[PDB]
Amino acid sequence: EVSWISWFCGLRGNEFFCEVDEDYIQDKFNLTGLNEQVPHYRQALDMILDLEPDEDNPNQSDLIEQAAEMLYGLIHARYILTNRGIAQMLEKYQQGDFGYCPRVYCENQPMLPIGLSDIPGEAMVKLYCPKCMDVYTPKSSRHHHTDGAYFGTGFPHMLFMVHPEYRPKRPANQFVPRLYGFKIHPMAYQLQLQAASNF
Amino acid sequence: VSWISWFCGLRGNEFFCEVDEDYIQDKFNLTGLNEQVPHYRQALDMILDLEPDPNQSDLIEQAAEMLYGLIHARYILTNRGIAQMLEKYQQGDFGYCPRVYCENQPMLPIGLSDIPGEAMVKLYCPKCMDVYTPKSSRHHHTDGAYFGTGFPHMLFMVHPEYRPKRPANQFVPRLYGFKIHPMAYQLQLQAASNF
Amino acid sequence: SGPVPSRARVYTDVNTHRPREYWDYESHVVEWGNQDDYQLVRKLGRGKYSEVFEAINITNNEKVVVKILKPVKKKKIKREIKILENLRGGPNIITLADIVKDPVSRTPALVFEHVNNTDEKQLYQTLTDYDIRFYMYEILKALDYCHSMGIMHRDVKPHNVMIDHEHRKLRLIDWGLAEFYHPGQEYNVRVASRYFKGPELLVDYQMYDYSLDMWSLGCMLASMIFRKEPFFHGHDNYDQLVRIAKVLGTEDLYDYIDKYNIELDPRFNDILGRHSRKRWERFVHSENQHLVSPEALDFLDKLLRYDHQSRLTAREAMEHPYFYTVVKDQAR
Amino acid sequence: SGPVPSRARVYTDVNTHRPREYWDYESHVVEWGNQDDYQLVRKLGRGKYSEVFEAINITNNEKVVVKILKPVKKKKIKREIKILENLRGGPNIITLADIVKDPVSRTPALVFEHVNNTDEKQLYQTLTDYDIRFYMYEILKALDYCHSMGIMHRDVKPHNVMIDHEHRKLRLIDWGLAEFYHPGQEYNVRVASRYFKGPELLVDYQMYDYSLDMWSLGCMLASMIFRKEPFFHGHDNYDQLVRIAKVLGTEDLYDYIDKYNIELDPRFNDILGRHSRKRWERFVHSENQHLVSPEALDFLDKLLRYDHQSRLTAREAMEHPYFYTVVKDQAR
Ligand SMILES: [Zn+2]
Ligand SMILES: [Zn+2]
Repeated sequence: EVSWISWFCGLRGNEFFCEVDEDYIQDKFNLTGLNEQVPHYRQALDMILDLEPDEDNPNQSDLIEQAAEMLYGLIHARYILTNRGIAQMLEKYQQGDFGYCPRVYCENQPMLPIGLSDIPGEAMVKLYCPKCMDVYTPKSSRHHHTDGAYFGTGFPHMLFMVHPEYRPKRPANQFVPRLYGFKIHPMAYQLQLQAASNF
Repeated sequence: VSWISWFCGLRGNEFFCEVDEDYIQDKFNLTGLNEQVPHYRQALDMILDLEPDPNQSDLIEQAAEMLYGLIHARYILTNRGIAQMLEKYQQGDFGYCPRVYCENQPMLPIGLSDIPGEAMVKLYCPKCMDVYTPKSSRHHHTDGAYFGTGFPHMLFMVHPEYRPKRPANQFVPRLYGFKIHPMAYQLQLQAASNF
Repeated sequence: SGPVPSRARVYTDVNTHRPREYWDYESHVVEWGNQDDYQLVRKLGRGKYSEVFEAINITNNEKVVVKILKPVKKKKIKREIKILENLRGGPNIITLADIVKDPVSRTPALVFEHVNNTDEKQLYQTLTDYDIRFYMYEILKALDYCHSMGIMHRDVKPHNVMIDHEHRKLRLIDWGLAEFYHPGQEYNVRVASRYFKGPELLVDYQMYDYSLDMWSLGCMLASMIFRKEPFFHGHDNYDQLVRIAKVLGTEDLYDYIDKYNIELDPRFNDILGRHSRKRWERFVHSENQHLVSPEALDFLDKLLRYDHQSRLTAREAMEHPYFYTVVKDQAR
Repeated sequence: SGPVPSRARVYTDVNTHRPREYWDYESHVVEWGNQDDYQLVRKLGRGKYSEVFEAINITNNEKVVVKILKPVKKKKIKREIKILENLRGGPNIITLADIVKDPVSRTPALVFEHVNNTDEKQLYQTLTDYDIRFYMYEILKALDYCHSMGIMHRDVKPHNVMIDHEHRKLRLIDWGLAEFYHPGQEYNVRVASRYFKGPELLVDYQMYDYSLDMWSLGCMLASMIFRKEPFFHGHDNYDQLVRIAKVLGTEDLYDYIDKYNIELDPRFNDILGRHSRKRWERFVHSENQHLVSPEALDFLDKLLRYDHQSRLTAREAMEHPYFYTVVKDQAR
């Protein structure tokens, strides 16, 4: 039936992932240094590439599967910085796979996946709106378990470095607070913040 | 079960609080609203669980819903209204700010316009002081005018202690460790302009 | 039937002899200013009709007070605007600076010049005897002026007197219930605040005048000099007359409703009873005695009377010995 | 059996007589700078090994070029840093300005001084005969200097020559494959770029030297004057030698692998055949003839030779008649 990579990216929650090319993974040079980051590297890579396994130990097979998922993730983070990765992610962005900006005045600008940290374990995946240039938590909870390190701190920044034509205009409009028609003077906030601070 | 209690209980109407009967029964609070809703007299009757006397019954039901909404928008500006909404905010009934650096600050409902028909209810975060669309689609049909442009602003005018500090941290875009210079966005906007 | 008709002992006909559009407020065309001149700073207070904020004018940057008016019948809004303008410039009267509107909801707001008041409550607690005399005199200047311009305030109370104690500056505020005096006119007895309502309002006697204000001014004075606030502390409008009757005596009250042939609520019959006129010395005790003098008590007694026509006019009040010591200092 | 040993005709022993840490790059301790001095502006280019962005040094607002290096053995990273530093200052060599690191992931980046290049297209196609001469001379200055400092570039090609045509400024860039020359050392034959690989690399002859760079410079010169790019257009590394052999002829090739007793890879067996040496005039046509002269053809012929040792040294090349007219202008 389907490939490991095809299965993984097809899972519920993995909607932000694209499918990495087998060429890229089979080229040892692209995975330099990753053996020092995942347990069971040899066997994890073999699973990712749909290769013959080594099954008598039912929990060891689940430990490899985690390592395969971690390695896939870490490969992904490198892959989407490359021209072809960007090309694939850009396809997904033009379909809105990554969701849309919740800021009202961003008018549903499609967002991109971003990691707040490149180290796995530290934070889950967040979303980057290229219009307001800020970072949001995914609305759906299925995305609250995908490690950010599997996308990286530099993905969206690279993508616009490579395809600057995709960068949207800054928002035409802004929110203006009015009470009974009156704008709120900014002194009203120092004042307020003091009342919290005094409290 | 009271009409008010039913309405605020419906799926989607999670942002509404329950208006006190005192407030409605006092004609002075509803000054001007008879010029804004069809079937005012009958609509008000339905809202107060009073004797009524086809599709006409549904037409009244809409007007009751519209009038309740417009009463709500005046009611939540008052000390007691705020008190109730404040209770709901302390439970997080209105949802939380999706901005990563706002760290799930509970939000308040706000209208972008006070005229009904113009826009649906949006959420105001008191930390970043910006305005967001509700995450859940059930709230994409609740009229903004039933909350009003002035609700959150008033709430903090009345209870300034409740205003959160400005976010301690900000997002810093980094690529391979390097910050992005502001002249990268200017060039990027130029490129997009030529296509 | 028919209650006996009444008329003000002073300024009875000031309005009769003015062009209508002095007192015909329904016909006043409001000239609106630019709302975006004013930006809000903090909430100052609120109330049955309005929400009030401190704000700043961006033209030249100085503070103002913005009284944002909640939905009422346009009639009432024009009434306040006309009176504020008619009296503008007058002694101790609040200066209306501008009128503005929210283009969208069309919510109207009044913009007043800034008044920097002093913890008013927290102020009294140490007002001195001269201070009460001084401020009382200043209220009377406004009250005489507004009466002379044919207007009755109809809501005199401490919340409607702003005091900048630092600059010894006073200003009679909130004219949302003030109305023009026309001899013969039956007015709404639903005015003031239940502790400051005059007997005439409590018995549903409608042909009242400026003197209503003097009763209220009495209730203020009594509160300040005896250190009891509010002085007549009624639980409802009926009970309020009982509280008054317990001080002034039920005699002068039945004389009052006879003199004017006023149909009493049958419900008043059943709670009023029989009470003696108590001596004003009776409310004097150690905490207040430094504020109580004989002149104070005489003055108060000539203000708090059932018969509105036997109460001092604001000008007469100013002539009382109680203010002799003030008027002298104000002879600079 | 076993291959004849070889040695560079020039600068054979410059490394022998220098302190180790000149050439012992593994022992080079890298001194890191502050990454937060540099902020990226746009992407300039990419490679197998690196990603390249123009950036701005916010401490004094200057353009720089940041070569961000993808994961390799640290050995290779030190090798490039040492070489860049050893050659820094030299003529037409790229100035390494700083080295920085991503504190967290530890991705190292080289920071170079800004070079305004113009692109193949606008340049080579449209250069004059003097232009080719001028720029070739300038490449030779760098090549002679780096050889003299005991380093072979090992990846000379047009992408590794920056030309600021406006300022007639040239820079020999990308030393990620450069290596120190030590007489007797067997080097890796997997260097350069297929079209610029010298015969020594294509026959797996490992004891090569600076001369390898001269072959590549030949392939460049041929490409520029004949207007054919790349000049030797092989489909794979084996075919690459056949393309060379169709021009230079298969004799001097079999003479070369005899002279050095080189074991030809069994898959060259039936592939090379027998081809005559073609006259360089043969590649001249109407589009290129304005770039082709007799001096140019003599120069090229003394650069593209199978025997690395019979190729001109960079200094000898500079003495060629081809540059007489340039050297003369250089001396006003
Ligand atoms: Zn946005
Ligand atoms: Zn926020």
